[PDB]
Amino acid sequence: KAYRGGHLTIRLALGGCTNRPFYRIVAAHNKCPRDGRFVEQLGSYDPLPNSHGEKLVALNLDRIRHWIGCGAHLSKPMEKLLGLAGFFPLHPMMITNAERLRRKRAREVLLASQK
Amino acid sequence: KKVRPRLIAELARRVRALREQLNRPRDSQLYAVDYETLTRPFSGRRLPVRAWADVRRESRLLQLLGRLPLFGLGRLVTRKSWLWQHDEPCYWRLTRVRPDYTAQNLDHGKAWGILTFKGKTESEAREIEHVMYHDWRLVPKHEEEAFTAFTPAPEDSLASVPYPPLLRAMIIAERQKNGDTSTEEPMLNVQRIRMEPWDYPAKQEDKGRAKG
Amino acid sequence: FFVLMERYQHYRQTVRALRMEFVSEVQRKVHEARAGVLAERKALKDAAEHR
Amino acid sequence: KNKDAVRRPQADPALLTPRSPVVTIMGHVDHGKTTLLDKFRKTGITQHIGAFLVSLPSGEKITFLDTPGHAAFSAMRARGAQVTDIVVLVVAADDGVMKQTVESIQHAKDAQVPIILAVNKCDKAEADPEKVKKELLAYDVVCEDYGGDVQAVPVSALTGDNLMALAEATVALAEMLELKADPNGPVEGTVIESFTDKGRGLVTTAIIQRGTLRKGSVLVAGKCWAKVRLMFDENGKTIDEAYPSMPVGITGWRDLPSAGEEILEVESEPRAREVVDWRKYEQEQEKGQEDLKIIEEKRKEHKEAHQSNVLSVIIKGDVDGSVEAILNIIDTYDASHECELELVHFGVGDVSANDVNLAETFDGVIYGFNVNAGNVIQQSAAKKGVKIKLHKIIYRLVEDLQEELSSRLKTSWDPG
RNA sequence: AUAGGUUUGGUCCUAGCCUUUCUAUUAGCUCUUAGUAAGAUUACACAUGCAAGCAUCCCCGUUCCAGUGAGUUCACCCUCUAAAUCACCAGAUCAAAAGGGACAAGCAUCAAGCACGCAGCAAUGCAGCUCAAAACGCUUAGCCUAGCCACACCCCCACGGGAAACAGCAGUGAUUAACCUUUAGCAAUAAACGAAAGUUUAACUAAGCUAUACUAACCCAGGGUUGGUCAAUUUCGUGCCAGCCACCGCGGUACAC
Ligand SMILES: Nc1nc2c(ncn2[C@@H]2O[C@H](COP(=O)(O)OP(=O)(O)OP(=O)(O)O)[C@@H](O)[C@H]2O)c(=O)[nH]1
Ligand SMILES: [Mg+2]
Ligand SMILES: [Mg+2]
Ligand SMILES: [Mg+2]
Ligand SMILES: [Mg+2]
Ligand SMILES: [Mg+2]
Ligand SMILES: [Mg+2]
Ligand SMILES: [Mg+2]
Ligand SMILES: [Mg+2]
Ligand SMILES: [Mg+2]
Ligand SMILES: [Mg+2]
Repeated sequence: KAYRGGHLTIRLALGGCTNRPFYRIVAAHNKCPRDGRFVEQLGSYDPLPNSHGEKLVALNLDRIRHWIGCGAHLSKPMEKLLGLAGFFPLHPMMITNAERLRRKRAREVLLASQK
Repeated sequence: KKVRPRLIAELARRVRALREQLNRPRDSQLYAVDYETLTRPFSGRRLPVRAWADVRRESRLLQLLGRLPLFGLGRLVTRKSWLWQHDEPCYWRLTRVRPDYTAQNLDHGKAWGILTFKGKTESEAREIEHVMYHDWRLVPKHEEEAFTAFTPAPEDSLASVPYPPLLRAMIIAERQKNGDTSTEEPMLNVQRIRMEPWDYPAKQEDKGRAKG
Repeated sequence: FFVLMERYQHYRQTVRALRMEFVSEVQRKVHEARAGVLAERKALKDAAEHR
Repeated sequence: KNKDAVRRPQADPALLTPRSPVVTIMGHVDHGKTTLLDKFRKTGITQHIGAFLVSLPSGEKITFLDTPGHAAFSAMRARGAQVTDIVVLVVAADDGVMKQTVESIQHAKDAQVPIILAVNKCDKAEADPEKVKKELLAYDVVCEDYGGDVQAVPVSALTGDNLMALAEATVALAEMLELKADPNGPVEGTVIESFTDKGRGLVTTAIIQRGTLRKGSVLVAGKCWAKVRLMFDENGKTIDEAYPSMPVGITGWRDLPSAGEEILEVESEPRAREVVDWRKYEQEQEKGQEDLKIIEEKRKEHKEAHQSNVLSVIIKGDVDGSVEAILNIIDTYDASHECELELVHFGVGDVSANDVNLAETFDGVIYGFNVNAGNVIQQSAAKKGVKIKLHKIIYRLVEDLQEELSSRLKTSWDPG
């Protein structure tokens, strides 16, 4: 389908079954469907803890670098995954959400102590 | 393989092109605002909530330049948003002006100037963006020296930043593999990157225009 | 709000630097594979073997 | 295993709560019942039994069931009498007690519903309410005038005179009756009419009798079931609830229930489907017994042996009640000897390609009562030689049917 | 195919038909639970509700997602090179228009098409080009499925006209043997927008209905068949009638009804 405009994006395509999410890190044209045609599958991501309490993420770092060079954008979840991986800096929103969680738990603890 | 030619397609395409060209709306129509309901009558689309106060209480660039000889050519024009969001002098030099002559009061138009953002003057003149925006103010001839007298800040910015953990590890491992045993820390140069503030004017030349 | 603005500024600076580096690496790889010593040596070897 | 869903046992005295009254305005043709209803609602033949939830100046709410007065709609009048709990008979003293007036009186007697006489057109000359009461004496409606219980009210629906007294009498009789019903639990009601809207599907205008109806309920009636999809009023505005004695139009009907059928709420869609299957199986057993007797007769005959002027009619109506009325008029045919009348197919809805195909197959005529036939249907009918006859009035349609019967022959059948 | 039944008075050969296997739709009879998957027959007509905003005004998007299969060798390869991304450029990626090649099924009782070619700068000249190795023509079909092509009410197109558009989600009438909710939230991913917190999204997610299927369970089993092919019938009733059969066949006082 001849798309006007658009641009490559490295993003998560949701596969899996109901109640069982699973993501394929695919470098795809942004206008293309979420789970549709993709230029290249750069990795995978299982968001459910496995028997060892792990969320397995596989990042084809070489091709990810090649596509970032070739001019592909990064969706926010992919940016946060890379930030956790240390391939990127931690996302400003990850940091701010961590601080928000710290403040929220602090309020909860303070109220529990008071009551 | 040869298909029946689609003559009507081309006919309609050219006709629509000509109609658009000949009926392109005028700035007076595109940038007209209903101060009572805060909607643009031409399209009937409300303006963002945050801009209501400015629309009600501030004047446009050509609105100011309608009360100046040569339409204020050669004067410095500033913005309320810039004045609020910065301490350094922010203003355009306003080399050229072309008002919207059909306007009842000539308060819409198209301007060209040289920007002085945060006290750094560009090396050329280019078009003024956000002319239709309601946050504008005129720099008076007097007090202009006080306004535009700026003392540059030191340019000591971090030339390099640490690599992200994993990238640094990979770089070091690759170097050791190659054979070098130098312990110099990998660093990421950031001088080639200049972080323009998010309110730096864009290129009105490439900015598009609303259609009819 | 201010802290987040500063964080985003620094983050985008660093990410743009990284993206510049990756773009440079991609360009260098393609440049090499196209017109590098190894590639030209292989081409010349093929031509000489053919002759 | 019997899976039928039956009406819940009579409500407990404690569970009982006051409810509105249900009034049916019966009477013979053109005695101003429609005018009286319009005056009460603050807003020339009736052909539909219409339910309206009116609010009186006292603040009370009363459900009025305006019924047709024509002789044809005896079924509609009987259904209205059965569902309602008060019969405000309307009689024009100038015209006097008539055949349909007596029919309504008998229906009220059967239903065991208090009757209130409203003398209509009392403004006009020759109006003799005393004579009306006297004549009613013969038909057992002993007006309070002649030492009785029935309240007679002189009114002039056109001029709106004494209607306040009529409403006051109705309210007083309602309070005396002390009508109450359980507002909670599974809903119970009766279908007042059913039809097919091109937008809303199969709809049924019903009157709730118990419980409260709400969107998402599962209802069963006859061989039909529904998941209540849209509950609407006379004016179509959606209503979130339908308390007892509330007229409500219910959408979401999988099948079009027969008029007057009981609607009972069940637990779930699977339970409703089980109930419908069981009811269909019961009907199948009954029809199977009938067919078994017929087949046994035929087989005995075969074993012992081993030892034209016909009018085919398709009927399409706007509502099931209208279709039933036309069917009764047809069944009153008695001149089969000179010409036979055959009913190929009856249904509710605009003339459809299936109706046209049946007409073509049986050389039939389509009679559409208050229904349309799109230009596509008209073109197909012209192409296939079918004749569509769209009538908006029952007696006009009956006249046309008689004319066709004579053309086949005048027809000896008198509708009466 | 590991084959079987069937031509005949009988054998052999050829041969069609049917059986056995596996799916899918519909129908009859019947049915307990949980998880998942899939789900109008129709390019016929649509009530109603929603499905595109964002944002300090401009711009950007609403050309995407989503849908249907009417039409149908526009999909794949190469050449060239638009638009878009790579904060600017860089060449890199992506991919249009154009040009070259490849590209469904049947009908030859569709065998001729009728300008379908070439040269010349031009003028103009030559009379050529496709075809029994299937041209031209008719009918049918969405395809080569990480998905792709095509259509977007019809007039191929859509200035113009007919007319007032669900082939977006839910739903409806008609139609067919064929028939899912007129649910909830953007919490996750995707998209749009913004510098950003964030907002929007009938995409999507999580639910609703359906033995259509797979998995698991069930302490309440129905359906079909019982002459042979083909697992499996006791006694009655009927008596070439009623009836039964996928093929062979049965029923004239029955392991076939
Ligand atoms: N003079 C007079 N006329 C009245 C009065 N009330 C009603 N009418 C008229 O009498 C007629 C009554 O007929 P409707 O009630 O409309 O109809 P109907 O009784 O169903 O009769 P059909 O529909 O023909 O069976 C109408 O013309 C009314 O307007 C009244 O009080 N006085
Ligand atoms: Mg009337
Ligand atoms: Mg079945
Ligand atoms: Mg097709
Ligand atoms: Mg022939
Ligand atoms: Mg349509
Ligand atoms: Mg079109
Ligand atoms: Mg739909
Ligand atoms: Mg339907
Ligand atoms: Mg189905
Ligand atoms: Mg026997």
